[PDB]
Amino acid sequence: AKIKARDLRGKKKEELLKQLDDLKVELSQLRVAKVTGGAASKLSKIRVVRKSIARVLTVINQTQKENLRKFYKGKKYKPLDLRPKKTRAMRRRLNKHEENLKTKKQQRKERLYPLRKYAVKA
Amino acid sequence: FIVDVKANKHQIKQAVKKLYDIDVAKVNTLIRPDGEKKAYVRLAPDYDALDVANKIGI
Amino acid sequence: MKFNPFVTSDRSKNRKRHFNAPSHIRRKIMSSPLSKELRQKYNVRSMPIRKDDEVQVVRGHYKGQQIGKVVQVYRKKYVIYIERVQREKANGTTVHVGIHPSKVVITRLKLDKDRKKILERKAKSRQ
Amino acid sequence: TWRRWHRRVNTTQKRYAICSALAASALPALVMSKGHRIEEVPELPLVVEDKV
Amino acid sequence: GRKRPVPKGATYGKPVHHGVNQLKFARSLQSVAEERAGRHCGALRVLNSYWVGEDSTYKFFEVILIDPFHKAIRRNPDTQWITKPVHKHREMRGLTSAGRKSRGLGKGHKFHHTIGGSRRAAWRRRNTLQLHRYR
Amino acid sequence: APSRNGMVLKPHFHKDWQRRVATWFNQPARKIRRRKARQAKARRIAPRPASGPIRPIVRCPTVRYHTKVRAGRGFSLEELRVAGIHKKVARTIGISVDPRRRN
Amino acid sequence: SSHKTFRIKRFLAKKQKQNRPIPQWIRMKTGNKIRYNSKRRHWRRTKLGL
Amino acid sequence: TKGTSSFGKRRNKTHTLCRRCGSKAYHLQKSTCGKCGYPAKRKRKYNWSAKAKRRNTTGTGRMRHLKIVYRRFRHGFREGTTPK
RNA sequence: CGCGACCUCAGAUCAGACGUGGCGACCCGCUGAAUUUAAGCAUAUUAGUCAGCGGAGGAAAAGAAACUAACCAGGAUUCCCUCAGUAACGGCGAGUGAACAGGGAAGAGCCCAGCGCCGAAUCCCCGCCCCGCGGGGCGCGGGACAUGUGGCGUACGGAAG
RNA sequence: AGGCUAAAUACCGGCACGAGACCGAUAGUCAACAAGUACCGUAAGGGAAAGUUGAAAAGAACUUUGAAGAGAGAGUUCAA
RNA sequence: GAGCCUUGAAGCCUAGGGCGCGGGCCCGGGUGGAGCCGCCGCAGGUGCAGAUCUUGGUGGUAGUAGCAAAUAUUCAAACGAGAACUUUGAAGGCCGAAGUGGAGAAGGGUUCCAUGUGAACAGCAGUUGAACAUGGGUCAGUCGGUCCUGAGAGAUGGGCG
RNA sequence: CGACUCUUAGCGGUGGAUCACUCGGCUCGUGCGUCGAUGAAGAACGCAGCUAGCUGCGAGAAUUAAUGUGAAUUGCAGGACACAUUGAUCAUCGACACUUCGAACGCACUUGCGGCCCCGGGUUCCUCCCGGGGCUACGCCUGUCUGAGCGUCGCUU
Ligand SMILES: [Mg+2]
Ligand SMILES: [Mg+2]
Ligand SMILES: [Mg+2]
Ligand SMILES: [Mg+2]
Ligand SMILES: [Mg+2]
Ligand SMILES: [Mg+2]
Ligand SMILES: [Mg+2]
Ligand SMILES: [Mg+2]
Ligand SMILES: [Mg+2]
Ligand SMILES: [Mg+2]
Ligand SMILES: [Mg+2]
Ligand SMILES: [Mg+2]
Ligand SMILES: [Mg+2]
Ligand SMILES: [Mg+2]
Ligand SMILES: [Mg+2]
Ligand SMILES: [Mg+2]
Ligand SMILES: [Mg+2]
Ligand SMILES: [Mg+2]
Ligand SMILES: [Mg+2]
Ligand SMILES: [Mg+2]
Ligand SMILES: [Mg+2]
Ligand SMILES: [Mg+2]
Ligand SMILES: [Mg+2]
Ligand SMILES: [Mg+2]
Ligand SMILES: [Mg+2]
Ligand SMILES: [Mg+2]
Ligand SMILES: [Mg+2]
Ligand SMILES: [Mg+2]
Ligand SMILES: [Mg+2]
Ligand SMILES: [Mg+2]
Ligand SMILES: [Mg+2]
Ligand SMILES: [Mg+2]
Ligand SMILES: [Mg+2]
Ligand SMILES: [Mg+2]
Ligand SMILES: [Mg+2]
Ligand SMILES: [Mg+2]
Ligand SMILES: [Mg+2]
Ligand SMILES: [Mg+2]
Ligand SMILES: [Mg+2]
Ligand SMILES: [Mg+2]
Ligand SMILES: [Mg+2]
Ligand SMILES: [Mg+2]
Ligand SMILES: [Mg+2]
Ligand SMILES: [Mg+2]
Ligand SMILES: [Mg+2]
Ligand SMILES: [Mg+2]
Ligand SMILES: [Mg+2]
Ligand SMILES: [Mg+2]
Ligand SMILES: [Mg+2]
Ligand SMILES: [Zn+2]
Repeated sequence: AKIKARDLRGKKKEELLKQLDDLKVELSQLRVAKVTGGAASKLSKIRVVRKSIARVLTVINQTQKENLRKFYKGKKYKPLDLRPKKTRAMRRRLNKHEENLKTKKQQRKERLYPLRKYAVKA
Repeated sequence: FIVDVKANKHQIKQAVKKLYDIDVAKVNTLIRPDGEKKAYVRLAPDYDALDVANKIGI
Repeated sequence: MKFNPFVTSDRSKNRKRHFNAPSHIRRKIMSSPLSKELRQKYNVRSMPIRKDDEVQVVRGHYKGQQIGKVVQVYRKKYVIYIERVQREKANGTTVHVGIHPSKVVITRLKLDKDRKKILERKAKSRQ
Repeated sequence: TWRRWHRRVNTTQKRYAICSALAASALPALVMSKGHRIEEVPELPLVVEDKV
Repeated sequence: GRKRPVPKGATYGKPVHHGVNQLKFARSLQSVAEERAGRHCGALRVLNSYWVGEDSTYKFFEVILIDPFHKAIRRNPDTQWITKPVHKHREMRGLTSAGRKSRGLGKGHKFHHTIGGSRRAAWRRRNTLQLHRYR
Repeated sequence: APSRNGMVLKPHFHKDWQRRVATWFNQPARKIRRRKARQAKARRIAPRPASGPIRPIVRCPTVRYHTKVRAGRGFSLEELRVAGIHKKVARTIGISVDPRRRN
Repeated sequence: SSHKTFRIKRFLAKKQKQNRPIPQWIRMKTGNKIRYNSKRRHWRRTKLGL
Repeated sequence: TKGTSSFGKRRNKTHTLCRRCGSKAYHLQKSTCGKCGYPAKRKRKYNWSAKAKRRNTTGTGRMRHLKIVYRRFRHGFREGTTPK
């Protein structure tokens, strides 16, 4: 038996939670098998069990994050983990509109007196 | 049992009652010098520690 | 002569990248030539070797007419191991002799759909 | 790092050395004493066509 | 003027520097007021400042501060120069009017000590032992 | 410390000059940078000529260089008014304009 | 000292985790030259000092 | 009675492991650190000790956020994820 | 006595947003010695540096003259070669030490307070509709700032009716 | 006595990068290696030593003396 | 230099042969296993007998001094290949309650306990240990911290800088 | 005659000098400009089946998801061996997660002591009752709420 991410991303959370609980029950039973001696064919199994627990938790958190973004998208004052992350200087960028926003005198000056294209040989 | 250090007597008692379906009389905790917590969980007299140990596999 | 200034001629840098290259680079490093009839039939110079390739060894202590199937590819040691090529220890236990895959002539490849796509890209790029 | 590495030469001496090297390239004894194999080679400095 | 912070007026040097009582502090008190205002409120931007009072001891200034994140200042692009991060803490780098007047720059024959940028840049360009490949 | 008949020398090396040694090891580097800057300007900017704006005939202020001639800065607004064109219209045509130059 | 705060027992617990020799299989690995633990602290010669 | 009889009285440690740089320098009797200056808001650095900068400046620990800042700057801080 | 308006203020875990700290090779602001030299040592040199403190950016600073010059005049700042180890400072001792030209890289210029004219024609915020992808920006209705002065027209090269 | 502005300029920190009339484990960075590590001082701080088997461990099966360390035979390797 | 070579380069040794006045060099013989030299020009971090020279190693001393502060050990047996020292029986002594006894604070950090080994450690020795390897061991409403202030240290208001 | 002492040579013994090699430094030049209140640099603790250090990570802990390549990692048993299902390792990383201290932020910090709001079981509800989740640092900007004056004024008793 295997645990695939494409298999996990299609199921509902009420089945993912029960499958995660089953994985943690197997986690605890193979921890008991790790503490006791004669269970040597179970240690790669507890390795792939804890990797599967990580996979199921990752799929659940991906589903919760996209489900949050589906209704925080397009809303004013979206939360801090959903705001862009990039770096602090890129947060203190003004805007593309605030960068392109020009005063009326300079706009009318560029309207009246534009830059020309030419060549001077003859 | 061996417990993470961020837990207390009440969390150990609730964890044992909600996992092993058994009642707990008391919990005595010490810090094992390797870095973990050693918890002595004494059960109710209605339950049998040998039967619980055989069901959990130790 | 090297003309692109973004690639090294430095001996230390080349040996560093060679002996610390990751496994997907080491697969390209451990490439092996092909026999003359197989390169005539496929129009390709050389292929990376895998687990189920048949091997004739051309140089070393074992040379020629010893077509055998490889079993292990240590990319950490840059060594393939061949089932036919044996050497006894002191205690009568056999062990495979270390053979570098550049001194290896492949006589039979492994057929796979991925290797058909690789061979088609090789033939299309060789043109 | 501030050793006096690069040494300026007079351009007249540069052109003098170029003219001296090109003049010494014409004598067969000098180039045979440098060691180029000019046994079966035809006439000194070789001039090939514009199709080359 | 300022008093030298050495203990008991002892300098421990040549007789050039025993004048503990008189160090007269090349920055102006208007620049000191700009420093104190902007450093107490680093979120603001010190534009300028002006004198409003004196009696004997306390000199009184009023300092104008610009808020680089209010929308009326982030718009109106005759003001967006101070929102840029190269104008953070003008009062402690010496970029205001009192700051420039304390630095002592300007065009003229009276300002060859700081010939360009700053007096340390002028010192750098005048004591750079410049060397070339070909000499 | 001094010696036989030689010139009195006062070198200015008492200051710690070893920290501030600017040696032109990047002189061909700056040459290649500035070649690429001029070529990238002539490619990307315009079919305008290199050294775009036109400079005036200007006499050098001296009793030494005033017999010679110099390319100045701008065309001295009275001159530009006699030529009969607007200021920024001249600047976009390619005329270099300096409002300080008198006549 | 027989009674002390929790950070000191965390430090002593990590030092007890440190105090163990090299196992027999790491020296058997490929390209290894570690033969014995040079960071081996003995409780008489070297004192950690809190 | 100046040396070896006076070394035996050394019993009460003045410095204890601080909690910002962890180098056994938090002077308990003064409630301050001897290396970083813990009740001060800023790290205690100087220019007379270049080796202290060599020990304490960046590039000697994880840089668990600063390395992935480099890793995101190598492409330009993308927000889209992947194609199919 | 009470109610209301304005002005000075306090409170909050009020809504939204901002500064702290680190690196600091380059850059900016302050102040800041002595070893060394002067064969001694005080002025001087070391040095307006070393150390100390405060700040930001990939550059920083400076930058459109209260300029240079004094003749057939030039014309923002920066960088290089010259000027020049020169004018000059200095127990005129040791030593320190520019600038204007001139030739090159670079070239880009501008805005505001005042003066009057426009019935504040101006900006911030709140709520719903018009909107497209990966997302936030114009238009509708009322809450504030602002007449102790928003914005347009204006900049010493003149400007306005 | 109010303000902005890119270019030429600087960079021994950082991310990759290419070259060398340079050095060769007492040299070159303190550090080619589990190096600011071991260790020292209460602390500020100080601060090392340390590369190489073989082509592949094929690292010596087995006999024998001694309890073993070790040794004599035998064997692998072009070479013990 | 169509230089030298895995049919053996550099390096090292040599009661071998020789040259030059000398700096040094060439050849032979023995280990070694992968690079080296001659001429002409060029550039050096370019030659060691010293510096109470720096680093590293090794002799005479030298199997020498020294294993001497605190009254003392002796017999038999046992595990063991091995006993002046390990364990037990017995005898004789010491510490003699202000202890060579039973437990604590600071400090140490696993040294506490069991099992196994005895190259390494203990200044001889071990079958022994605080050495080494493996596995265990610290359980609190009522013991203490946590609460309180003492001498004192301290932030805000305020002031200075 | 032997013993002791001296000089060579052969062989043997701590010693690692010379020679040869370099995943290392040093110097120079070019390209880009990049931390943090959406928790920086640094530190503590923990994580592998056998795992002390370095390296890599943060209770999803020797890496998760996705893309690309395409049959391995490896010292040892095991595990997925499947590829006319989805696929091991490796690199990229653009999506999730990132314990505690730390500008460190409820207080000083002894992992102690709190205070609000919500949810689950404990006498089905506060009354100093267990677990879980969110908030609770300073200064300051714009706007909202409340009130202070014998600061100035209007209307009225
Ligand atoms: Mg190199
Ligand atoms: Mg010269
Ligand atoms: Mg003389
Ligand atoms: Mg000096
Ligand atoms: Mg210590
Ligand atoms: Mg006495
Ligand atoms: Mg605090
Ligand atoms: Mg003297
Ligand atoms: Mg003197
Ligand atoms: Mg001076
Ligand atoms: Mg300094
Ligand atoms: Mg700062
Ligand atoms: Mg930056
Ligand atoms: Mg400026
Ligand atoms: Mg003189
Ligand atoms: Mg001077
Ligand atoms: Mg003007
Ligand atoms: Mg001005
Ligand atoms: Mg200005
Ligand atoms: Mg610039
Ligand atoms: Mg060597
Ligand atoms: Mg060393
Ligand atoms: Mg090898
Ligand atoms: Mg041989
Ligand atoms: Mg010679
Ligand atoms: Mg020398
Ligand atoms: Mg050299
Ligand atoms: Mg010598
Ligand atoms: Mg001598
Ligand atoms: Mg000596
Ligand atoms: Mg000796
Ligand atoms: Mg004796
Ligand atoms: Mg004697
Ligand atoms: Mg004694
Ligand atoms: Mg017996
Ligand atoms: Mg016996
Ligand atoms: Mg008695
Ligand atoms: Mg008593
Ligand atoms: Mg006693
Ligand atoms: Mg014991
Ligand atoms: Mg035993
Ligand atoms: Mg002994
Ligand atoms: Mg031990
Ligand atoms: Mg009880
Ligand atoms: Mg105080
Ligand atoms: Mg205050
Ligand atoms: Mg050595
Ligand atoms: Mg995956
Ligand atoms: Mg909560
Ligand atoms: Zn600290």
